[PDB]
Amino acid sequence: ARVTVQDAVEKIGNRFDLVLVAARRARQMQVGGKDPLVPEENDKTTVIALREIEEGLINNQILDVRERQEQQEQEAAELQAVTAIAEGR
Amino acid sequence: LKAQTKTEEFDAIKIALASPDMIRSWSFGEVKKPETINYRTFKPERDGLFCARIFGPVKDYECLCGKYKRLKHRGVICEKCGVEVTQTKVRRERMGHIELASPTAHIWFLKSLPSRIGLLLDMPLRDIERVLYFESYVVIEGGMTNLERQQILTEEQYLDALEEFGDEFDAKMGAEAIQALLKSMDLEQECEQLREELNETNSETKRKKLTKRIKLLEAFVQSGNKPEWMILTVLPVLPPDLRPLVPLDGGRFATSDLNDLYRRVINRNNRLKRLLDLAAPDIIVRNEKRMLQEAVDALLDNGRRGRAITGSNKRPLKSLADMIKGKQGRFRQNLLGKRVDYSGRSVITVGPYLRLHQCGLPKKMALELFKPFIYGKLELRGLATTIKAAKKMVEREEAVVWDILDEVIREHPVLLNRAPTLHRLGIQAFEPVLIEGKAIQLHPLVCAAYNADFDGDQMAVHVPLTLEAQLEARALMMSTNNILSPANGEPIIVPSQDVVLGLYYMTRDCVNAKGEGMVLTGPKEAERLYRSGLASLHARVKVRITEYEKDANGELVAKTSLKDTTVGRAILWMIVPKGLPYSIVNQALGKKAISKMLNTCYRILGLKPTVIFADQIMYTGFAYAARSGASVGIDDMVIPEKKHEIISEAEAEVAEIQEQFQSGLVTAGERYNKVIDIWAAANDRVSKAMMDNLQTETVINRDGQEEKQVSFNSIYMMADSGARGSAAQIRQLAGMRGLMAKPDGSIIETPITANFREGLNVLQYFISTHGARKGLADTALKTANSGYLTRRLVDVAQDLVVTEDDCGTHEGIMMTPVIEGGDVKEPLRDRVLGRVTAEDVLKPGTADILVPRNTLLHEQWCDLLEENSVDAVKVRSVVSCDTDFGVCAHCYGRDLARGHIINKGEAIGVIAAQSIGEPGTQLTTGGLPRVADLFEARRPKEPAILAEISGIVSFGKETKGKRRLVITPVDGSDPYEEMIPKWRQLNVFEGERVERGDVISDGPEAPHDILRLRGVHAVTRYIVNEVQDVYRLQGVKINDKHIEVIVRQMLRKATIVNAGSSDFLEGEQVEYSRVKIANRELEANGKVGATYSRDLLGITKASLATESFISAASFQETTRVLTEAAVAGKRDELRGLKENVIVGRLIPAGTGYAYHQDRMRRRAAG
Amino acid sequence: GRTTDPVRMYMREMGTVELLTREGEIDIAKRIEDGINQVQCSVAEYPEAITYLLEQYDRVEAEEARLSDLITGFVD
Amino acid sequence: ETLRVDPTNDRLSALVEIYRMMRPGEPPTREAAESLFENLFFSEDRYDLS
Amino acid sequence: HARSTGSYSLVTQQPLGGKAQFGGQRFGEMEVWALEAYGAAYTLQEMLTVKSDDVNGRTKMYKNIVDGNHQMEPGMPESFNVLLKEIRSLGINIELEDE
Ligand SMILES: [Mg+2]
Ligand SMILES: [Zn+2]
Ligand SMILES: [Zn+2]
Repeated sequence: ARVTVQDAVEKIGNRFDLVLVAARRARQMQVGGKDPLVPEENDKTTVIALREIEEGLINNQILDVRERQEQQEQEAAELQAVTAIAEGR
Repeated sequence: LKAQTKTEEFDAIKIALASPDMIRSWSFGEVKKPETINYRTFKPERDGLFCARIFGPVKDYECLCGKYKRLKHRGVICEKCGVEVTQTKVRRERMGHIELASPTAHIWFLKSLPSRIGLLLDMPLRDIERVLYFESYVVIEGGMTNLERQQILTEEQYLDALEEFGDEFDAKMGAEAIQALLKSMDLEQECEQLREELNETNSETKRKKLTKRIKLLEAFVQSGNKPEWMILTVLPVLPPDLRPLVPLDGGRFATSDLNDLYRRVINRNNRLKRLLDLAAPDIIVRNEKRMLQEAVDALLDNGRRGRAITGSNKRPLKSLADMIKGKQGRFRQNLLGKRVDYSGRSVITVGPYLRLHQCGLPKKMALELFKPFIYGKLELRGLATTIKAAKKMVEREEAVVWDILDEVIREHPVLLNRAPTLHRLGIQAFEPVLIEGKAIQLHPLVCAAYNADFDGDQMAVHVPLTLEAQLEARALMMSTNNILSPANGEPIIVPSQDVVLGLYYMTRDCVNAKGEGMVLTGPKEAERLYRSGLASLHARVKVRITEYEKDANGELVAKTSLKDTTVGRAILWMIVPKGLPYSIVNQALGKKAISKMLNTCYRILGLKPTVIFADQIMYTGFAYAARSGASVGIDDMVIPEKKHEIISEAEAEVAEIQEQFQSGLVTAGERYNKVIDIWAAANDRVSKAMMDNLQTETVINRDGQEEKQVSFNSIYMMADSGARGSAAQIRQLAGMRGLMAKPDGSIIETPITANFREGLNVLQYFISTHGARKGLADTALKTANSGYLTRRLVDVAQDLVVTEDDCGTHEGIMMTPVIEGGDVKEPLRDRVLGRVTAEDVLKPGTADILVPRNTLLHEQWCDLLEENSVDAVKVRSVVSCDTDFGVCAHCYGRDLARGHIINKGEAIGVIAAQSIGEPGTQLTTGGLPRVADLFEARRPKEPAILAEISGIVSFGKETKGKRRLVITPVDGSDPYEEMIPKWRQLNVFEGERVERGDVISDGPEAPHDILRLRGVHAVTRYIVNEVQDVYRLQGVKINDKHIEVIVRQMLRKATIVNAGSSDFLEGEQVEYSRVKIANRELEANGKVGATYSRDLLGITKASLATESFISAASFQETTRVLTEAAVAGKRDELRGLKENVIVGRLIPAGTGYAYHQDRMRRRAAG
Repeated sequence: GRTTDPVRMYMREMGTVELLTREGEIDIAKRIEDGINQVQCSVAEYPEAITYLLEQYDRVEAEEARLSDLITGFVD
Repeated sequence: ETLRVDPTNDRLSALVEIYRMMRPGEPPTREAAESLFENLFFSEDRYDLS
Repeated sequence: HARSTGSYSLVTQQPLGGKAQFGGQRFGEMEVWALEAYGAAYTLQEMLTVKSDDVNGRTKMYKNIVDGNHQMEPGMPESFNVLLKEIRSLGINIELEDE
């Protein structure tokens, strides 16, 4: 397991916002919209997320940028769908 | 954009008086009948207290008459009896009403201590009630005739005044009268008139009252309540499922008393309607109005009239006010407690094999606890066709599921809690380890924090369901993440007893044994030498060791040498990781040193190494303690060979003094003191005999004839190491035990001359008994007192949380060593450690900045400080923080379970209160009451007085109970003249000058004075130093920080002096004031700024001040709080903790800070 | 004074009223007779009060009502 | 001095104050005061030290 | 003793053992303060909402627990919701402002 979180608290400061970010990420994995950024040892989404924090590939900034990209990915698809909704006129 | 209409997620809450029409808004029908159910078919009788038509269907999606039974028909109101078919849950929701015939007073507003209707109308209570009972007539809108508007007449007087004054004079009686008064009342006119009246007459008596009243009136206008509202036209009825009739076994029924009450109200009201339509005499209808008023009053709040008793049962029926109040408090049901799913408990056991990050969890318990998880997983993999089948599998306890439970358990921590939760460490999170048996296994090192012995204490487990709770449990509540007390940076994971006897027995040296004086390549072959029996565990030996030092820049230096040590120390060194010096293990390793080892290890190598180190220390401690073969025999307790002789001589003294008393040479009292003194000395003699004998009397041979060292005697090693026992108890075991006292407290002059090792006799034991019982009773009481203190404390602080980061002020308090009278009762180091420097400090020489302004002083910075001679450091305190509505992390301190600076959003007030309160049982004027007195700011019984102002003073007038002191300052006016009672012996020199805050007499002083005549830093210093005196005298470690936050809450309020915005003498928030005058100094009036004066409010008083009424209604008197808030139409915005706990939403501290802040800013914004 | 407990504020309030003399009961009763009979006679002197009763009986024998809902008996 | 603080004068004057002490609020009666007082510590029914 | 989801009390919906199926551990004020000193908001919310007092929350949660989704859609605890009716039963109008 992950016995101490201290390195994770090292990367992002607050020690609370860590729990929050890790929660968000662990949810990205748990309800499966996504997959791990680090080898799954049978560590649950909790610890996988934490490991992802330690290795500095996951924090609030990164997740925000990713989500903001995905919004536009869906805009790209529905681009032809919702413009055909010109029936608003 | 339409904001929204239907349910969004709300914020704040509002409370006010309720309209006849607004009361009708909630009502879905008028209950016209006292009847409940039919008596055979138990269906609700329409229309009554229990009704399907007014309230709802009896069963889900089913009409009462039975016509429409289908879930398809929903919004249909049945033609037969209109009942919309909808879930039966709504019968727990929908309200109703009753239209009262005559107006009725709302007893909450009549009997509230400052009677609301009364002081609104500026009418006395007795007059109002008098009128309410039809015992007198009261004028309304008297016009110009003979009579005052509020004046009260009698029968004869009313008739006379009527015969004279026709119209243009008006009087009524009863509730209708009071309602007429309230309705006729014009607040605005009163406002104008009162402002003028205020202005004209100069007398304190007049204008104080005047101003209070006008402010009250404008407050009630601002509302929105209007006066008639205090009088009830319409009476709402509580939804029936909230006062249920539900059946029982034996066909029996049980129901709430609210049905009895409501029934009474309805019956009397209907009867009044009847008596009106029958044209009954006044005497009757009046009695019916009185009875109805009594009924309504009994229903709302029972006990402010006659205390009606429930049917056939003597016990007074509980009313709506009592429904709200609850009891055993002060407890509002979020407060006292709430039952919780996914949880359990059992007896606990040891489990030393555990890493400190885990705990043994019984198989069955873990099965029942994780049940839904197990179901979902089982069918996730496909071992179970469906959830139903998954239950049947786990119910079969099929062989497969244990392997699944192994999965659901792995990364998924559980919360362990013990009964007396004091500080936050009372709950800790561990990793479940599946265990055969019904008992929970709790790591030994944690036994300290829980205060949990193994004598049958029980612990409770809770499962953190949601993901956020799992991560909160792992990153916050986790065992390994709190290794340090929040009260002080000292390790709470310190090894307890068996282990310390182990490391002590390992590292100690005898004078001689196998392997003495040989040489070995290293610890490896030292252990290898010992295990094979060649070399004794403890023998003086030189061995080559390699220590490390990280003293390069973030880099470990290696060095090796020949150390003169023992085989034991050598073996133990294998456990010490990396950078620690060999010096740490080369001592005797007592419970104290064994702790400083861990602490140093933490502050050097970090968390992880400290954790694994601690684990290893426990393991080796137990193992070697077992090897040691330590035991306790009857001969292990050695009675001094000189005891009998000491007893004899001391016994001769008593007979000397006795002969002197017989000869009259000495009086009775002085004699008593003498004999008591001689025996008291004898006790010390025997104690300091047995301690020498017990301690050093191993006399053993090395090479030459003899040498003598400290004893290997078991009980001694126990008491010495810190394992258990102490010189007092050992003294009671070998030497004579004490002197006892009768229940009086008069100390018996014949001490117990025998100890426990020898047998006590009948008398000695009987006399010991009182001391015993007083001990048990006292401690059992001090538990309660401690609890009360913690409660007062968290009530006073709570919502104070770290809010901002750096308020950026140079302000702080001047930190010196306490230096009391002897040497150094506490060092400067401990006082300044983990704190932040207010400003850059000098070397003895200057323009030399060693520590630059605000830098958390960590252990290294502190040691640099100690290298230089630095005697003083100004330190930022929570009391001086410029930040409003909280504390900035930069000003708080570093302290936490972690060594790093405090995080944004942690709630420090709570942990401060908890930290002050946890040791509170340990404390023995003095003592715990002293602490309570300090925090309550209570003026002592026989206080001193401080000079009101500097300058030369002198005595004037005479002997009127006070002989006046006339102060004479140099430049200023004289006029300060204080009256000091002359029958107290003074101090101040009649011919000398005295600075403000000097001693004009002796005796303790009230901290109010210390604040006023000395100042804020002076008073905070006084409090902190006094309470710290109380604790430190008991050997309790509490950092100044917590007491300082408590102090900050104490002085929260301040009373205004000057003007330009608000009223003259108002006690008000400094945060408010300072914000307003800082805002006022620029803009506004160029500067109108208002002066204030700091106020010291005791904790129990400061807790009283709260903006949130939901919070106040919790720990205060609920009945009064709800009224007092309702009149002002007070709108609670939540904000604080207690209210958010009550309403069941996220705590605005913690993980919640992100949310609430994010929302708080979204609010009052775009 | 008043101890509240409305049993008292009642008991004391009625306790003022004096017990009737035997003859006084007849005084009151006679007063009742006078009083009622006045409204009975005033009803008798109203033409519409007659015609209405007529039309109502005309409704009774026409089977639009019953004899119990008009008269509670005459004398007889 | 106790007497100097005594509002009463004769036996019945005291019995009134005692009865109005025990069951206050309601009009005193002679037979009532005597009955109550004799019933308190002096009745074989309502009082026993054993 | 141990319990996951048992019987519930009628008057206020709260965990109640009736079956020798046990009512869960009582989580008191001090135990709440313990959670308050730690930064754990969610542990506490779920402690006094979904795990106990929320009649919707408990079941809506349970389904997520079995679905393999750890979340909570808490809503309002039934105790406070009752207290609103009890307060409003008097001449007191207690509302929920704004949005
Ligand atoms: Mg114990
Ligand atoms: Zn129907
Ligand atoms: Zn600050």
